[PDB]
Amino acid sequence: KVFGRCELAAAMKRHGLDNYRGYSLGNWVCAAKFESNFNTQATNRNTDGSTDYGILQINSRWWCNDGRTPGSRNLCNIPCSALLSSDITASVNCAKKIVSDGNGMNAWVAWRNRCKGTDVQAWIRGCRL
Ligand SMILES: [Cl-]
Ligand SMILES: [Cl-]
Ligand code: NA
Repeated sequence: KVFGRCELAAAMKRHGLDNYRGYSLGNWVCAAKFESNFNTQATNRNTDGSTDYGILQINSRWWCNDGRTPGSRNLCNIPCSALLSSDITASVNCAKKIVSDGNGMNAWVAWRNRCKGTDVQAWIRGCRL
């Protein structure tokens, strides 16, 4: 599923990501935008042989199991494939865990480089929320 921008914002809010750990909805939307361009099926292989999955590019290195990342953890306790569904519940629950781990949204490099300190509100502009 490729979400629309306001469509995703509402899905994220519905799943209680808005202001989760103090991050406004616009941050989460910006993060989704630059991580997967809102596409729930996005996968990208990392140089270390791990793979990032889904709307938030959750990394098999720590967070999910894909069965091909030697020596990795599955800290969200899910198949990385669940991170690729139309329904974003699993991506949301697992992102909540990532974003609590100590570093806030800096765990997402696209957020740090492209969202952090920008006009993140604009991502939810015009949305019926
Ligand atoms: Cl593995
Ligand atoms: Cl923080
Ligand atoms: Na893993």
